[PDB]
Parts: sequence; C-alpha cells; structure tokens
Amino acid sequence: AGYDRHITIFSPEGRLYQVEYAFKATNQTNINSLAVRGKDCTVVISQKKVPDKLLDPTTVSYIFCISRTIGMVVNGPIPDARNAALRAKAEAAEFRYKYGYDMPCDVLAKRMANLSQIYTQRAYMRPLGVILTFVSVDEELGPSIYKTDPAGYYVGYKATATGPKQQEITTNLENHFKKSKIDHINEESWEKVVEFAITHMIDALGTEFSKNDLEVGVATKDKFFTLSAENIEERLVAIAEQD
Amino acid sequence: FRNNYDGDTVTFSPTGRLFQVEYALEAIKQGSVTVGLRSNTHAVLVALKRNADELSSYQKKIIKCDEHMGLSLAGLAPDARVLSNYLRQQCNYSSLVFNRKLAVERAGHLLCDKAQKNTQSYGGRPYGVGLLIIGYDKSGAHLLEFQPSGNVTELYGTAIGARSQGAKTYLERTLDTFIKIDGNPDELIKAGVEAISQSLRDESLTVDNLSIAIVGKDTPFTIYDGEAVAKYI
Amino acid sequence: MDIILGIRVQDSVILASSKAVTRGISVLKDSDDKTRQLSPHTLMSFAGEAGDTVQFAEYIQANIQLYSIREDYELSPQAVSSFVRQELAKSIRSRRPYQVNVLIGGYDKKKNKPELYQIDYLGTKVELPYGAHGYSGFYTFSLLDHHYRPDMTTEEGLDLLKLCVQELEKRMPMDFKGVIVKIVDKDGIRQVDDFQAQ
Amino acid sequence: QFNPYGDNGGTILGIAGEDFAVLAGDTRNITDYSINSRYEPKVFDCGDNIVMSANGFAADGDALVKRFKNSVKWYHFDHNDKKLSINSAARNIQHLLYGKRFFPYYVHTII
Amino acid sequence: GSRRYDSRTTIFSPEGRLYQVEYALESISHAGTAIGIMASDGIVLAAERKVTSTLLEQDTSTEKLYKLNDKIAVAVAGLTADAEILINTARIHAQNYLKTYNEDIPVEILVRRLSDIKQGYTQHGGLRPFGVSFIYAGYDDRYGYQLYTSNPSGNYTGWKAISVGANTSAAQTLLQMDYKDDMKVDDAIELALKTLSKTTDSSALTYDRLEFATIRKGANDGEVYQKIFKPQEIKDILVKTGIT
Amino acid sequence: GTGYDLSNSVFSPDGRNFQVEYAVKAVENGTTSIGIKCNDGVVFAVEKLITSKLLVPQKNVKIQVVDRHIGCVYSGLIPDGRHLVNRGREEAASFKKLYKTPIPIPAFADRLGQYVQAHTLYNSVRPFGVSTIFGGVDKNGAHLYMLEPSGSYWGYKGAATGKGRQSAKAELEKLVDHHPEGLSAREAVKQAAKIIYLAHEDNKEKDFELEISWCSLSETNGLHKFVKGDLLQEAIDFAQKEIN
Amino acid sequence: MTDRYSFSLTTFSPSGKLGQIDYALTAVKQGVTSLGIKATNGVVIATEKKSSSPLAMSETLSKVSLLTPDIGAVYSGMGPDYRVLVDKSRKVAHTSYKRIYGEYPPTKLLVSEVAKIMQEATQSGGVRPFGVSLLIAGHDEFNGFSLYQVDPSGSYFPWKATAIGKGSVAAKTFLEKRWNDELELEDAIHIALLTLKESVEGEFNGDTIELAIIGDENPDLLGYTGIPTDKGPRFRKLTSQEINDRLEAL
Amino acid sequence: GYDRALSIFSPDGHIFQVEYALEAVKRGTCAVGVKGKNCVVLGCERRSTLKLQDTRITPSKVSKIDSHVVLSFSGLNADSRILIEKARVEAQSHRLTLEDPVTVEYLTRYVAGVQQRYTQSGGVRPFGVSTLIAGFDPRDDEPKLYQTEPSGIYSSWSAQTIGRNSKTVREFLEKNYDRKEPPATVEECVKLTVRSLLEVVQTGAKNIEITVVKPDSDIVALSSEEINQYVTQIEQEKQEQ
Amino acid sequence: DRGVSTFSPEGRLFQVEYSLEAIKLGSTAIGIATKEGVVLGVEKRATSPLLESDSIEKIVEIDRHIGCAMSGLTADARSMIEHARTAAVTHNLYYDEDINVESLTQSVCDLALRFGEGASGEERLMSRPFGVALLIAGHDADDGYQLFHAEPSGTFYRYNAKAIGSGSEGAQAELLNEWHSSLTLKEAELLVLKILKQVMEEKLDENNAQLSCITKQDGFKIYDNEKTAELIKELKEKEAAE
Repeated sequence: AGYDRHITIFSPEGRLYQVEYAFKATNQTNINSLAVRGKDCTVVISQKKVPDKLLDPTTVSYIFCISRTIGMVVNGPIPDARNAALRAKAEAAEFRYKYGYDMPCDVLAKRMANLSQIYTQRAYMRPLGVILTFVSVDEELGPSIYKTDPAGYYVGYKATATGPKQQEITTNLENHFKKSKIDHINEESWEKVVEFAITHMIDALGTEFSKNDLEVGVATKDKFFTLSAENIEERLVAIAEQD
Repeated sequence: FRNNYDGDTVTFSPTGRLFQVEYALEAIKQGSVTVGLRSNTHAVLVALKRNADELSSYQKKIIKCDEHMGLSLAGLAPDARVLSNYLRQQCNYSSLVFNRKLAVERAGHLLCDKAQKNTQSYGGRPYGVGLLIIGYDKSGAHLLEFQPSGNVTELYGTAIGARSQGAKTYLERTLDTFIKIDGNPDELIKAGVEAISQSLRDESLTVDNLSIAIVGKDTPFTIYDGEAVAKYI
Repeated sequence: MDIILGIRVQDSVILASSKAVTRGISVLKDSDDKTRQLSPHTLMSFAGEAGDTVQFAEYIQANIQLYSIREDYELSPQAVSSFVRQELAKSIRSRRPYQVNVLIGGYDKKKNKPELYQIDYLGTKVELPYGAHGYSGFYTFSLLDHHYRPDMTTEEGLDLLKLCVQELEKRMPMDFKGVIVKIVDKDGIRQVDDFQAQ
Repeated sequence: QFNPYGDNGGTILGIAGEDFAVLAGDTRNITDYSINSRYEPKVFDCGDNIVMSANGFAADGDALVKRFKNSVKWYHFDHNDKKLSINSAARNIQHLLYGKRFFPYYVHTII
Repeated sequence: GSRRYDSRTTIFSPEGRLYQVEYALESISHAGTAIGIMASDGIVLAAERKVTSTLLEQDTSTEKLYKLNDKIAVAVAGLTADAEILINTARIHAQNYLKTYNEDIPVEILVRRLSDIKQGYTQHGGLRPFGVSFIYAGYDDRYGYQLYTSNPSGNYTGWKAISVGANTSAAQTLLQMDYKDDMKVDDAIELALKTLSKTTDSSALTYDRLEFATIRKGANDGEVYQKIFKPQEIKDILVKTGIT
Repeated sequence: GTGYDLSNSVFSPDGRNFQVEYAVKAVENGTTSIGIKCNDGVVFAVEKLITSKLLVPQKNVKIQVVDRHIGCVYSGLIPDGRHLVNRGREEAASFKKLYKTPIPIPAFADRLGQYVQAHTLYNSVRPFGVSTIFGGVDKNGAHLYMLEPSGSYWGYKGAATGKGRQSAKAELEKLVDHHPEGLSAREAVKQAAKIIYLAHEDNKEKDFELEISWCSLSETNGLHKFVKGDLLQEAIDFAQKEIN
Repeated sequence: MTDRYSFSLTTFSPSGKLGQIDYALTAVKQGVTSLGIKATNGVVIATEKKSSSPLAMSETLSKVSLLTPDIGAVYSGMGPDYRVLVDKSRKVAHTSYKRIYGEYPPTKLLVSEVAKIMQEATQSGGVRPFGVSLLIAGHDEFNGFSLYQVDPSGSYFPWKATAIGKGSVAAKTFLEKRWNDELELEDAIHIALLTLKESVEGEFNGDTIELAIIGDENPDLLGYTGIPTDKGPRFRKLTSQEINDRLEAL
Repeated sequence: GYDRALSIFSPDGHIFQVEYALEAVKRGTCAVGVKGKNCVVLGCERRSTLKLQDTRITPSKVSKIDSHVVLSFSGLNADSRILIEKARVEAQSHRLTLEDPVTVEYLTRYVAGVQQRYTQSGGVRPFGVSTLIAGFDPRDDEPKLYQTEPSGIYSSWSAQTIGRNSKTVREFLEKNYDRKEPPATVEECVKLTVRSLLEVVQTGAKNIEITVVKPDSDIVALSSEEINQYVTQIEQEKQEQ
Repeated sequence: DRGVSTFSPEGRLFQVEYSLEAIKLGSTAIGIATKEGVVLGVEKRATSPLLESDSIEKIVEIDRHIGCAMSGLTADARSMIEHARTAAVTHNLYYDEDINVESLTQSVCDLALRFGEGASGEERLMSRPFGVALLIAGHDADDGYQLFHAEPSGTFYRYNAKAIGSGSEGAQAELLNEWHSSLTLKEAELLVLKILKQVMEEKLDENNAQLSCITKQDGFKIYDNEKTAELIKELKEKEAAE
C-alpha cells in the first residue's frame, strides 16, 4: 500500500515503479542523441549544452571511449553515466584478457543489460538512471548500434535516437528508411555520414547548430574516436554549401 | 515532520540537518561543566564533578592519554572511555613505531575521522560526548575542543557542559591576561577555577567536587583531585 | 606392542586385552583396561598410539550413548561398526590421523547372533570368526585356524583363548602382563576376573 | 635458507641484597668475530623500580623490553596507576615469553 | 536502511502465535486434499490434483506424491516448489544415514530432521516458512508401518489415518467414522477414495484428477514394495469401488 | 502516499534523489570557498568564520593536500570533507604505487566522483554533505574541478560553493570576460582575496579569517603550497583597498 | 554499502496469498502470447516478436532460446528476467549434469533445476520473484518428447499443448478443439501458426513470428563428422523464409 | 547475515517478545511435577481435539535427557525438540570431560542459559517453551525438580505446574502438598499427580500420562491400564464423603 | 519501528532508559560499606509457597574478595557474572595477584553498551542492553572496602550505601539518614534487615531474605538461614526496646 514504490518489488499491477522512475531520470539533462550506420562506419551525435560560463567545455562530455573499437553515448545524469562508463571500460579489458579477443559491441551491451537487470531484482541496489548506446564496427557483424535501459532491456538497431525529443528524430529516420529501402546510409566515407546525421538532427529538432552545440563520435574498422570542435566546424561548412 | 528524519544517522532532514547528531550534542549540554585554557608554556583542564547522592562518589571527568596529552569529558562517560582508549593507542603507536610523541593537532584529526564514520553508517549511533584535549608537543601548548559531529577546533580557551556559556564569556573577556601566564602553573589554575565558578548556580565547588589537570614544558600530564585541589578553593 | 584379541563362538564374543602400559624403559601400569562399553550389548577394544587410543574410544562411546538416548533404542553391532569405520576413514586424510586399531564385539539382539568386527586405523573393516591387531596376529591366526570350531561353547572359547595367551607368553619378546577378558552375549557384558590364575 | 636468529654475545648479572638489588651487563655488542658497538646499553629501567635485561639475540631482547615497558604503561592505565610489584612483573613476563613458545625469543632474561 | 521493509517473519503475536506459520497454514487449507491411511498389511496415500485441464499431461506427471526412499514416501499439500526443496534434503539425509550405518533410515528420524529444518525458518534467519504440509508413509523393522504428518510450524505427529490440505475437518470426521484397527489395505484404498469423493469441490471425482500409491509387503516376496499407481490403474480401482 | 525523501537510493516519481538534494542544502549552509584557474596553475581560497576571539589564528586549516601536487577545499560538513580527502589520499598513493607517476588531475577527479556516486546507490549510507573544489598541475596543463554531493563534477575556469556562491560566481564571470587569454598566478591569488571578502557580506555579522593556497608551474614548481606572510598580507590589503 | 536485505521480500498475507508471486503472475498476463504443442514425433514452440520500434532489428532479439542441443525455451512476461534465466539454465546444465555424467540432462531434470532457481527468488533475502513464465520443449533418449511450463513460484506442469501470456485463455480453448494424440509434427506447426494468428493484430509473417522445434536430429547442424553416436541437435529454429512457406498455404 | 533485534525493551520496561513467548506456553497442554520422599513424578495432558493418533510413534511429552534425568515441557512442540537435543549433547559432553553424569541443577542451568541467550541475540525469537526438569544426581537419593521459562529464569519446586489451566492445578497443589510430610511412597505421589490433572483434563483415561523417576537411573513410563486404576479409585473417594 | 541505539531528543538512549524501568520492577537489594566489611542483602520474593526459596540465587561470589548482588531480569546476570569471574581469575593468572574491585567493575561495565545492530569501531553481538543492575562489593589492598553500583548504561558509581530494585528510593532516603563512617559490621547487618523489612510486601524471615558479607579475613561468605534468623530475632528485640 506504499513501499512497493520505494524498492524494486512488484506492485499489485505487476509493475516495478523504481525502474519506471529511473527512466524519468534519463531525461533530466535535456539532451538528445542519435546514431546511424554507414557502409563501413557508425556515427553518434549528442547535443552539447554548456549554460554556465565558468565551465570548461572540453570536460563536458556524454560520449565515452570504452575500448579501442567501442564507444558509448549516455542519456542521463553524469554521476550514473560515469559509473556505467568505468564498469564498461573494466568489463571490456577483462574480456580481452580472459578470452583473447576484443569484446563485441553486442556482447558488452548484453553484459551491461544483465547488470542493469540485477538492480531490477535485488533490493539494495538502485537502478542507474541512464540509457546507454554502444557503437562499433564489429569484425563479424559490421557497423553496430546497441542500446540498454534501466529495465535491463537491450536490442540492435538500424538507427536510433534517445532523449526528451526522441520521437521527432525517430519518425524522421523511419521516413528515410521507408524511402531508401536499405537499412543503412549508402556512403563510403564517414565524413559524409556525420553530415547526414547532423542534417537529420536539424531537420527533426528544427534548430541550427554551431561547433560548440554538438558532440560527435565515430567508429571505423579498428578505431573509435571523437571529433574536436574544429572537425565539427569543418563538417558544418559542408552542409551549408549544399542546402 | 521532524519525527520522520531523526530515526537514524543515515538520514538527512529537508533543510540539511542531521538530527541524531544534534541529539547527541544535547547529551553534552546536559553534562556537567568543564573548562580548558592555556598560555605559551602550560595548558590546564578544570572540571566540575557530579554525583548521584551524598552517599555516592563523584564521577571522574579527566582522563590521561599519555605523558604529554590528556582530556576532560562532558556527556556519556562510557563513550569517552571508548574515545580516550583509542587516543591512548594512537599515542602509543606513534612512540613505538616512530619514537615520536603524537602531535595534538593530528590527535584531533584522528578523533574527528573516527566520529565522522559513525555519522554516515547505518546501525551505528554518533558518540554522545564532548571532549577538551590539552597537550604539549614540539610546537608548545595546545587546547582542542571535540564535538560528536566530528568538528574539532584549536582554541586558547573554552568550556563545555551545562551553563558553560558563563565561563566562555569570562575567557573571551580575560584572554589577554591568561595567555601571558608563562612559567607560572598556579596562576593558570587560578584563571581556570575562576572561569568554572562563572558557570556555577546551584552548588559550591568543594574538595571532592573539583578536578584539575595540567601539562606543559617541564610538567607531565598529572591529575589533581581531593585535598590536592584544596588550595585553589 | 599391545595385545588385542577377539573370538566369536556359538552365542557370545570374547575379547582379550593386554594389561601393560609401557613408556620407554618402564612398565607404568599392569592393570590397564583397554576397552569401552559402547552400549549394553556392544564392546570395543583398542590399541595404537599413546594419546589417540583412549581419546578415540571415548569419542565413539559418547556418540553411541547420545544416539541411544535420542532414539530410546540400541544400534546393531553392524551399525556401530559402520559408524566407527567411517570415523577412521575420515581420519586418514585429515591433518593428524587417529592411529588406533579396534575390535568391535557385539550381540545382535534382533538376529540373536554374536558378531565380531576387526577395523584397523585406515578404516579397513572386516567381519571375522576370530581377530587380532598388531604382531599378536602373527601367532594367533594360525593357531586359531587349527583349533577353532564355529559351534564352540563360551567355555570352549575361553580354553581356546588361554591357548593363544600361553603361546604369546612363550614367543612374544615383551611382557604384556597378561590379559583382561570380557564376554559379550545376550545378557550383556561381563568380566572374567579369574583368567590370570585359572 | 634464511636463519631468523643471530647471536649478539654479551653477559648479564643480577644480585639481590637485603634492601637493594643490582643488575649489570657488559656494553659490548657482537656479530660473529666483529664488534658492532663498544657501548650499547643492555640493561634498562622499566618504571616502578624494575630493571630488566634480555641477553642473547638483541633484536629479540629489544622487542621484549619494549613490549614489557608498554605492558607497565598499560597496567597504570588499566588499574588506577597501581605500582606493578616485582612478582607481578615476573608472571607477566612469563606470558610474554610463552606467548611465542613456537617461535621463541632467543634471550636469557633477568629482572 | 532496510529496517523499514522487514516483515519480521519470526516473531510472536500478542496471543503467542507465529503470524507466518498461521498464514502459511491458511495457504495449505486451499491446496488439494491428500489422505494417508495405515492398515495392518500396508499404507495408502491418495491425493487430489487441483482444477486440472484437458491438455494437462497425466502420464509423465507426479506432483503430489514423491518417493523419498525405497521404503518411505510423501504426499504433499501446498507449494510444490517449496516441497521439492525439502524433498531433496530428505533424500540426501536418507543416503547419508545409509552411508554411515549400512542400514535404511528409520522413518521417525527422517521426519524429525525435515521437521527441524522447518522449525528453523520459524525461529531465525528472517525468511518465510515453507508453505508445505507433508504426509509421510514408511516402513522399518522397529515400528513397522508408520504414518506421520508435518506442517510449517515444524511440529510432527503420528497417525492411523490423516488428511492435509483442503477440507481436512470434514475428511477427519469421515475417517473417524469408518476406520477400524484390523483393517486391510484393500479396505483402506476404498476408504481413501470415498472420503475424497465426499469432500471434493469438483463435480465428479475422475482418474485424471487423482494420484494413488501403496506401501505394501510383497504378497510372496517378504520385502517391502512401493507402488505409485499409473493413470490406467486408478481408472480401474475407481470402477471397483463404484464411482465409474 | 509519498515519503520518497526518507531513504537514500530511492527514486522519486519525477526521477530525483531527494536525499542528495537535502545534502546540497547542508553545503549551501556551509562557508564559502572558491577556485581560480590561471595560465600555468590554480589558486584556492576559503572563508573562516571567527566565532570567538578564543580561536587561535592560522591554526584551524581547512585546505588540504592530496599527494604533493593536488589541493582540496570544500564547503558544508567539514568531517565529510576530511573523510573524502583521506579517500583521495589513499586513492592517489595506490595510483603512484602501481604506475610510478603522480596521479593526473582528471584521473583524481573521477576517483572522488566514483566514490561520492557510490554513496548515493544504497540506503545503508548517507550522501556526502560537501561540494569540493580541487585541482593542481600534471604532465599537460593545469586543471580545476568541482565535485557535487551527487557525484557530478566538471572542469572549471572558476568555481564557487557555499554561503556566498552567488556573489563569487558573478565576480568570477567578470574575470573570464576581462582576461580571455589568461590570468597570472600572482594576479589570481590577489583576486581570490577580493572574491572571498566580497562573498563575506552573506555572513557579515561575524568576523572572518582568510586562507589561501596555490599550485603553479613557475611559482611553486607544480607543488601545492600555502600562501603565508608577505604574499598573504599583500592579498589582504588588495581586498581591503578594493572595498570602497 | 553492504546488503542489509537478508530477510524475505515475499511473505504470506493473512489470506494465505504470497503477494509477490501473485503480482509476478499478473506481469506474465500482460506479456505477449507464447505457446507450445507436442506431437508424436516432435514439439513446437512459438511466440510473437513484439517490436518496440520499427528502427529496431528484431533479428538481434531471440525470444526462443537453445538450452541444450535437445532442449529449447520460450517465455511470456519480462524479457530481461528471461535472458538471465536462460544463462543460468545453460550453466546449470553443465555444472549439475554434463560435467558429472558426460551427457545432457533430460528435459524434466533441467526443468527441475530452472524451477529451483525460480523458487529461491521466492524465499531468499532481498530479492523479488522472476516476472516470467517459461515453456520448455525437449527430447531425451528415455522419455521421448516433452513440454513443461514453469511459473514464478517455481511450480511446473507437463503439457500436451498450452499457451501463456495475453490471449492464453482464448488460445487454450483453440488448442483444446484441435489437439489429438495422433498429430504429426508438420500438423502441430500448422496449428501453432493458426493459434498465434488470433493473438496478432498487426503484420503476420516470418519476420514478426518466432518459431522453433524439437524434432529429428540435424546432422548438417552438428558442425563436424566422425563420431557415429553423435547425429546433431534436435533443437532447430525456423528461418524467416521457412515460416513464410507454411503461411502461403494456411 | 540477519541480525535484526527482535527482543527489545518497551517504554515501561518489558521485553514484549519474551512476554508473548509465555502466552504460547499458556496455550500448551498442561504439565505437572511432584516430588515424593524417594521419587519424582511428571504428569502431562494430551489433547482431545484430534484423536485418531498413533500413540506408539507420536512424540511423548516426557523426554529422557540422560539415564537419570527427564524433561517435560509446555508450549511449542517444535521448539522443545531443539532444547531437548542441546541438553542431550551437553549431558554426553559433561560425562566425557568431567567423568560423571550431570546434576539436575547443572542440566537445568544449561537449558535456562540457552533460553536466555535467545532473548538477547540478533535475528532470533525466544523459545515458546517452559520446561520441568526432574531426576536424581549421581549416587544421590534426594529428589530434584526444576522449572525453566522463556526468559531463562530457573528455580526448584516441591511441586509445580505449567501450561493451560496451570492456575487451577497450582491452586490445588498449594493446599494439598505438605512439605512437612511429602508423599512417602511412589504409590502416594502418583495418586496426587493424577488428582491435580483431574481438575483440568476432565475424564482423561488416555489423556493423562505419568512417568516416574527413581534414584539411580530407574525411569519407567506408566501404561493406560495402570493410570486408569488411579483414576478409578480417586473418583470413588468423592462419593463416600 | 526505530533503531536500537537511537538517541532521544532529550539526549538519551531509548533502550538504556527503558532497561532502567525493568530494574525498578526487580527485587530490592541493599549494600552497606563499613571499615569492618561490606554487607549485601536481597529480597528473595518467591512467586508461590511451593517454590523452594534456597534456590533463589541473587547473591553470587565472583572471587574470594569480590561478591555480587543483583536486581532486575536476573537471567541476564549469568553472562555478566561469568565474565566477571573469568576476568578475576585471568588477572590472577597474568599477574599473580588479586584484581582491584574497581578494575573488575570497569570490566563488567565494558560489556554493557556492547549492544546494537552494527556500531562502528568494534563488532558487538548483543541485541539489547542488560535488564539487570548489579551491586559489586569487595576489598583490595589499595582502596579497601568498596561498594559499586553497575548500571546497564555503562556507568558505575561508588557508594557508601546503595539500594536497587522496586523499593529503591524509599530505601535510599532511609540509608541517607542512617549511614555514618563509624558503623560496625553487626550494625550494618541489622540495618540491611531493617530497611528490607520496611519495603517488602511480605513479612521478613530467614527464608524470604538473604544476607552476605565480605571481610578481609574470611573473604566473601553467604550467611546460612540459621545465622540470619538469629539476626532477625535480635533486630525485633531492639526496635521494641525503643
């Protein structure tokens, strides 16, 4: 009649309210993210909002380099985001040591979704209020996007978007894949795939962007990296010349 | 309202207070008064002892920690036995391992850190005692005040317990006089006894009632009780 | 070493145990009772390492006595011997193994038959018509091979024992100071006081 | 293989009179055939009018003295500053010594 | 901390009753009825499965009757999941006893142990009790045929005829009415079925809704035999007594 | 029914941890402290409320050192801050033991960050009642950080927390605008005195004692060092002069 | 830090209800319909792939899982709870059986182990029950083909045919009219598709329906040749294309 | 890992859990103990609610701890088994180390100590059991009778009763037992025990069970026929006067 | 609910304060210290006349020079006594001397606050405080004849005379007026008997009340009933005289 909403136990309806309230926590930062796949790359975009002028912009980041091949973007508060990041980094190093090959995007995703499930079942652990998006170019599956939530759920995507304005980005992308018929972005270079992602962020959100408003992560064969403000700045000139 | 946030030390109040800690602070205010003060050469503890009956003994307020350090208590006496015992070991460790008399400044840090761990852990209560630590180390005379919150302050002089506000005003008004009492132990005890009687209201300080301790340059920490304090009456 | 003998006849089991306790160059005692009654109809004799010997026997005795009170019932000689074996079998692979060899002599009130069990320190159990531990066996086993019949009376069992003891007193290098003899049958356990001067 | 013991030489001597006692000891400290120090005090005042020396392996000797001195200190803390009588000190030392019955202090000790 | 969410499973009521034991006993009163009857030449265990379904396989199924030993068996009322946990430890206990003594475990000794495990969840550990009541049926060379019952409290008792689960009050009155001491097994089989038929909450008592077992001494063997009745055999014995 | 604020790890219906928010309240009640990042180092300052004349000057030090190159200052519950530094000190010694090199500031920041976040995951622990401003010099540049009771931290050009945080921030923002290419170490120390004196209007009823520290490549050799005597008095006079 | 939930979170109410178990079953009722049918020479298990987004790749989410080469599982209820149970079930098949006997556990025995793991979540300190009901289809040399259902309480029942989840009430009635003990495996697959058509409002094809069988041994799925006593797995998951073939004539 | 304090003080100074454990004892079947000059007699009642029992195998209320000491109880049956078991181990342990059986006082003090320990340990409830412990010390011919209760308090009694309607039977014993001249015979003592239970049980032909303990490990339980003969005689006494 | 070691708004431990209410329900115990010895007396308080009074053990020996009287939940006293005896005997083993009464009492009081569900500093297994108060009487070469009142709070006071239990305040008011520093042992014995007689519900005799003394010469003795009976007879003769 009350405490079924404070710890992770079933309610009369069959619901776990603490898990549901953790999903609410992911939007606290008011930041939107999207992810798309190219021919031989994967790109993540995330909004960069630095309201306080006392902050160092270079330290404000929700994209993490988990391993040499895997990158992760977070929607949620930074303390929980960094908790998740460190665990993922630790779990990735351990996998490589134990099993003799680099941990696949989907495998790490499963592992983190399993840990998230545990907090959903055991009482003393709270769920983390974060949604984790893992990206890579797997040596078997190719370009990959895998996303995990506080429910411990995970799935592969053709493309995906996360945040308060998730639905705008989502339907926008769906319409493109109905039009194209193929389930990826037909482009050889990653530079033009990053441009596509930014273009479809603008066309969905309805807002322009400068070099300091964005945060870009790129995954190629055997390398995941993050673009500097200047690399984005170069990428923003390219879109302006076409439209 | 308040009854919801004072169940344990693990809980914060809406305004950011820790009520269990604040209630422990009340045990000190209900405790008997005790005073500390120092010059550049010596440091002095003075305490008013409390009894249950005229058939009971007066409970001791002063505890020796080492040859160069000691303290007086106000509040839960068993808790002071716990904390004085810990400080005895820490003083003991410093001598055996480093051949070094423990500095009164880190003496306070160790007390702070030990009290802190009780204010954040479930199942544990805060300590219910205030402590006045005096010492003489490589940097002269020192006096410390200890609160169960963990807060420890270095002072020239202070008092804790019931009606202790009277003594603290006296010391604040007579600061320039007693700070210069160098090379005269007796005139520092005088300034300590006059301070503690500023907090009396009910009884008169007597032979088995008064408790005094001293430490300094050429004076190991020694307790004075009974007829040894009769000359300061 | 210590003499530990057992013989099962028609309706009883006879146990004979040497009385000497020797340490170094001195015989410290000539009246030692190397036996414990485990239950009204079950008796165990023991020989081995100095301390382990009595400590083990009393431990077994406590457990069986605890069982009897709990169940208001007496375990069969077979069940007691299985228990002892498992305790020794646990023992050999422990930090310091019990170095004790035992003989269990019981009368099974359910089967109405005497039973004798030889268990060595390793936990090697075997049911026998007659048994011995240590060097004693090297003399008695062949003598009993010759003179034993399975239908002998308790008195015939005692004469046969005397023949084993006379042989051990003639050929064994050490003075074991005679034996204490006990009879286990349907009426319980009794001691033969006049054996040393029969 | 590592030998945890050594021999530091020296000799100690104790004699009791009617209203006094003495404890003496040479100040020489040695290792094999070399001299380590010509003056290394080996007999110590321990408080409560008890003097003590533990001769043999010096590291074990200094450990014991140190450990006993600390015992005297805690005795005062635990029993209202009571003076430790010499018979009490003796019994307390037995428990210190036997406390390492299976890795002993290589010392002959006199109080 | 956690103190706010502790039900305190192991505390007395002001009346002196144990809440969780009482509430677990209320749970069992809703479970399918099981019946044990001890006779001069063997023991009967019968149980009524619950609700049923057309598609529910009866061939491979055995949910209420379990074999603990070559001589001991149990009828279950309550949570099957809880029962299987206790059933396995009882199976291990009987094997430990056999390893130690080279003799089959006496029936009471096995019962006492399980009844002691149940007692524990009553007194310490802060966990919920097992929502299970057992009827034990067994044989040994000391007391012969034996029938025991045990419930979540850890209390056990001996019986000539007993019922657990639903409608036990009505079932006990009927057994108290028709049971006699010089009864035969085949007579006890009849009593068990008649009693279940009279206390059923269902329409007709059918074969697909029953589990049946006997512990009889081989009519020529001399050794003790356990028999869990197979679906077809219960169908036969249901026509024998006259329920079709 | 509510009561979402009574236990630590609990989420509110709107996704909040009310206990962390209540810890923030204890920080705002605390004394004001600041950090100013300069062209090759960092400067820390703190307010020290003189409650009584009985407090010995220059003796109740609030700024702490981790290792030899990091400085830490905090507002709120002091014992909590001391606890956090003991952890910072252990965490740094561990890093040096394995990797030989002294711990980089971003590395050190995350260590405290993961530790504070941990204290918001369980109901058996209380969140930290401090915001911590800290930093120093490593192998590449100078760094300044602020760590919240939630575990949240970022790099700063200037940081403020405590009683006079509003006054400080407004002042810090004017420094970031007027000095785009950077401020010198000498200049930052002086300006840190100014900020503390201006922020003291929030506690203007009581007297206060200034305490400054700095860590600068060219001024301290990249080591943490307290400002004392002549340089401190120069900073105090600068604040006294620019107040009218 | 440390866990102070050493007490049960599922307890008996005055009425005898085990609240948390009752609620867990409510969660299973909300979940997507899954089913299982047993024929004379095989067993079929099927469910609907309810996609959370058309941007998601439903191929990366298997609701039907292999536990052993001869045993498979499907569920209704909470997906993540199922996933972790599958992991534990695969491990327990090795630790408690294969590393002891050199062969895979029979269907009933693995079910029993899975039920034990679920029962523990009902009694142990500081945990909630699993919010899933499983269907486990399998074969073993001595028992033939079998189908079991495993509930949040840890209870299990053998089925000729059953359904769980949303439209399980209507599906069980649909299966009652169509099941007999003379069914071939191909027939059972046909019924499975028809039964599942009453549940699915949306698109109905090989891309939105997940189906797997416990049938004949598949030597072409073994991965190696040589040992004659090994003939391949009996668990086979049907491809998107293989499903569409049986829907063209339906 | 579960150490929750279950036995705690209430504002007025009571341990509610111990107080509620006594209420469980009040619910248990009646138990009585009387000592004669050269014996101790233990009486117990048996419930009449369900009577299709197998009396051969049903746990008896009187349990032997050792060959010379017996323990009867009132309260939770399942709880008693734990106390009895622990007492039986201590008896064998005592014999092993002291080379002498337990005195009745010793065994009582042990059981009492176990009971007490469960009133101030974390994560345990008190025993809902009061016991009557009776017997003869080794080589001693003086009768011993002790009582324990959930709190761990113990004391010796000339005569005592515990359990349901113990108020009524204590009332009876208080005016019918004379310490000056106790029951001189075994026959006398048994009769007085049955008389007391006949106030509570109401026609207990099989519902009353008596066990007699004599000096030097002589313990015997009375059959139904033997007990019934006392019952028959006692009821004839009333109608004469 | 609410934690075991929780402070009240007034600054008190709930469990300790409630434990003090349990002691007020206990039987009366009286200690009187003189220069000829310390006298300890208790009220037996049997619930029924069938209860064999001489089995009520509320006066116990700790060592030859230390005795103890108890009041409250007396079952709680066993482990306290057991600790005390072990401390006394252990001290004699390490130091070949008698434990000081003050040190023995301090040792007993070190257990008192070892309750709670997880206090930081030391692992202490005990769910609640002791519900019993002790009077510890003894003699040592340093401080002579001593009397201590050991509370469940952890504090212990030294007393010249002290009464604990259900009649404690009425007895303490009486002891205040009667005690002087020149009291003989025989006067102290009669004085315990006098106050017990006043506060008891029942009429005092050798069976429902027990005496004990501790002297340097004979150590700690519990008086047999015949000895106490003669002192009760002697006391009634004195009250009647004046």
